[PDB]
Amino acid sequence: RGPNLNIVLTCPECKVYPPKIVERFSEGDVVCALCGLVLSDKLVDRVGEASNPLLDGNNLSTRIGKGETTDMRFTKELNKAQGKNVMDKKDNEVQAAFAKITMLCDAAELPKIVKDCAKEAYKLCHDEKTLKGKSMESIMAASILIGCRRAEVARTFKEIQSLIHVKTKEFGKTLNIMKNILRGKSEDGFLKIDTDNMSGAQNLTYIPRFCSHLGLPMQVTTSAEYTAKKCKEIKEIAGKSPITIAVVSIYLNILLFQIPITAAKVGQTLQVTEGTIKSGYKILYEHRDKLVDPQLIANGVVSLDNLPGV
Amino acid sequence: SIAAAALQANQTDISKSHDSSKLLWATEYIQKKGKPVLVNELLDYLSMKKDDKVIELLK
Amino acid sequence: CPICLTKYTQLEAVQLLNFDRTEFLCSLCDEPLVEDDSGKKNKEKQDKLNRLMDQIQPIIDS
Amino acid sequence: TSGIVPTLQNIVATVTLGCRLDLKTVALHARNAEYNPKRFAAVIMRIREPKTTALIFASGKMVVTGAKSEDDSKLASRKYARIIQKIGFAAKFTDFKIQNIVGSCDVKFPIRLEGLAFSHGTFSSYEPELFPGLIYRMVKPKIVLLIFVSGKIVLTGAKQREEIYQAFEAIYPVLSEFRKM
Amino acid sequence: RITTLDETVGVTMSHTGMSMRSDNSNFLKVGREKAKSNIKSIRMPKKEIL
Amino acid sequence: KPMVNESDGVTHALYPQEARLRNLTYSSGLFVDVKKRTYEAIDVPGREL
Ligand SMILES: [Zn+2]
Ligand SMILES: [Zn+2]
Repeated sequence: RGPNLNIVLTCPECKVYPPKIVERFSEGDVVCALCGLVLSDKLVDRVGEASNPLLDGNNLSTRIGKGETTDMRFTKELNKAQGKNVMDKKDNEVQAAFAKITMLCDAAELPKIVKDCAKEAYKLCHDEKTLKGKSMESIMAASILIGCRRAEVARTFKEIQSLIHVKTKEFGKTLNIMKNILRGKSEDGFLKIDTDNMSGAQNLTYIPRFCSHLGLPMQVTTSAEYTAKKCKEIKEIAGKSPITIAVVSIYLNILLFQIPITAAKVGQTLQVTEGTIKSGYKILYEHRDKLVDPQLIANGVVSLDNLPGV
Repeated sequence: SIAAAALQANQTDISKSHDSSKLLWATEYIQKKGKPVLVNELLDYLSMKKDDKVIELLK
Repeated sequence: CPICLTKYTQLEAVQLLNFDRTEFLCSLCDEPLVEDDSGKKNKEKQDKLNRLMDQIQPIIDS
Repeated sequence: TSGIVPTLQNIVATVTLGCRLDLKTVALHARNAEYNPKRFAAVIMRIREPKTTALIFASGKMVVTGAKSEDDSKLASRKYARIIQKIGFAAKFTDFKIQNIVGSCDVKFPIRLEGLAFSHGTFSSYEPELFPGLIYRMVKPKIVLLIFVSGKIVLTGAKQREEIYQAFEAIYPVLSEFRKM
Repeated sequence: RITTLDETVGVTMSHTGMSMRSDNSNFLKVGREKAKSNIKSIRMPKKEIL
Repeated sequence: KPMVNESDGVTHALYPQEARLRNLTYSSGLFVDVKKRTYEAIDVPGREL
C-alpha cells in the first residue's frame, strides 16, 4: 500500500539474495563481501537540537528570549502573541503537566528514569475516555508511582501521599485505570512480559530504604532482605501488607544483631503502630529457623537466644 | 388514610397577616390556570368570602 | 491510480502502457489504473448552472 | 468440578412502584424508619424476619439489600408493599428486577496469590497495602472476585445463580493449582 | 563556626523528599480548615421560602 | 558530611574515590532550622493593627 520508496543494496553481479554487505565506514563505501564490487559510495555517517518524538510527541516549538540588543516591549508583545495560540493548547497543557511532574519528582530527588517513565506514562495515558473525571493530582501520583514501579525502583503509598495531598480513593482508582490502559496499549503495541515488575507486594524493595532511615548496617539490611524473602513461605503472614511485614522483619533482624534502638523509635520513624510490630514479632517468634539466615549462624555472628522472650 | 390527614394537617392556613401574600396567591392561581378565572373561584381559593382590600388591590 | 492516488490525463497516460496492450500500468505502483468518474458529471454541472442562474435572476433583473 | 457449592449472603434488587411518596409521612408513620434530610435524600427502613434493608426514595423507586436468596427478597418486597399500602399510599409491582448477588466460599487450602497475579495478571489487580484481597475481573460473565490467602473467595456482581456458579467453576482449576507449605 | 552533623547520613535523609513520615504542622493548612464546612438542605415548601 | 543518595532512596556516605569512579558529585547536604510564626489580629478601621 502506498509508494514503496525503498532502496535495497543488491549486488548486480552475484545475484544472491540476501547479499553479504560490508559497510566500509573508514573508506566510505558499501561493498559486496563476495566479489568486492562497491554498491553505494560517498556515504554519510551537532547542527540541530535533540528531540525524541516519544516523550512529548512531534511538537516543534521555539521560545523567544533576550538577545544582545533587545527591546523589552517587543519581547513582551511576542510572549503575549505566543500565549494566545489556540492550536497548541493541548501541547501547552501537556508541557505544563510535564513541567509539574518533573518539578514534583525533582523535589523528591528521584532519578531521571523515574521522571522519564512518568512522562511517557502520562503521555500514553492522556486523552482517554475512561480517565476524564479524576483530579489532576491523582493522575500525577499514579504516573509517578507507575514510573517508580517500571524501573524496579518502586516506592510506597504513604510517601507518595506525603508529597501530593490526595485521598486513597481516587489514587487507587486512577492506579487501576492506568494499569488497565497501559496493559491495553502494550497489547495493542509492543507486548511486554511482566516478570514481577508491577507486583503488588514488592516487599524486597522497601527493605534498604527503611534500614537507611533507621541507620542500620548493610549486613542487617541483607539479613532483613533474606527475612522478607523467606516470609513468602509462611502462610500465616502472606496476607499482611508489604510495609508491615518489612517493618517486623527489620525489627526482628535488629533484635537479632542487637542493634541498640527501641521499637518506639522504629514506630516513630517508620510511622507504624507498635502493636502491629509486636504482633508481627510474636507471630514470627515461633518461626525461628525459617527466618534466620543459615550462613549467618554458621559464621556465628548471630544466635537464636538473642531474641527477647514474649 | 392517615397520610392524607398528615399532609392536610402539616400545611398552614392561607390567611396571612399581610395582604401582599393574599394577593400573591390570587395572582399565582390566575397564572397557573390556562384560562381567565372568575371572582367566585378566586374568593373560594382563600379562606374568606367577604370583600376586603385584596380585590381592589388586584383591580 | 488509487494505490498512489495519482491523477493521469489522456495525454500523459499514452507512454505507460505495457507490451501486452491490456491495462494502463503506473510508473511507480505498477498497478492497474482505473477510470475517473469525472467528465460524466458534465450534465450535473450544467444542472448546477441552471439552478444557480434562475435563483440569481432577481439579482440580474435588479 | 467443585467439592463445595458457594452460598449467597446478600441480594440487592429494585422495585418501581409508579407513584409519588412523601418522605416525611412515611418517616413519621412507620415504626422502624429513619430519615436524615441533611445527609441522605431518602428514608431508610429494615425488617427482621428476612433481615433486609429498604432504601425508600421519593420517586417510587426502592431498593432491597440484605436478602439471602431470591424468595427472601420476594417476600421482603411483598411486606414492604404491604407496609406502603397500609401506611396510606397506593403502590403496585410495576417492575421488580434483581441487580446484585454476592456469595462467599472456601477452598480450605492456602493459595500463592503472587503467582496467581503473575499468571492471571490481565484480569487481576493487586494492591495489598490498601486491601489484602486480590481483585479479579473476569470477562465472561461480569463477576468480580476477592481472593484471600486463607482460601476464602468472595464472588460479587451477579444477577442469577448460573453465572456465579460457572464463575466459581472456571476459577477453581486456576486456583487449586497453587499450594503453599 | 558552622555546625557539622556528626550522625549517620541516613538519619538526615530520613526527612528528605519521599518521607513517609506524614506532615503534622498546622502552618497554612487553610485547605484542611475550610473544606470541613459543607452546606446541605432540602426542598421545603415554597410559601415559607417566598 | 559528604554523602550520596541512590536510585532507591538509599543514602550512604560518599568518598572521593567512589565519587570519581561512579560519576557522582562530592557534595554535602545543607539544612536550615526554619521557624514558623502565625499572627492574627482584629482588623477594624481607625485602629492600629
Ligand atoms: Zn557481489
Ligand atoms: Zn498507485
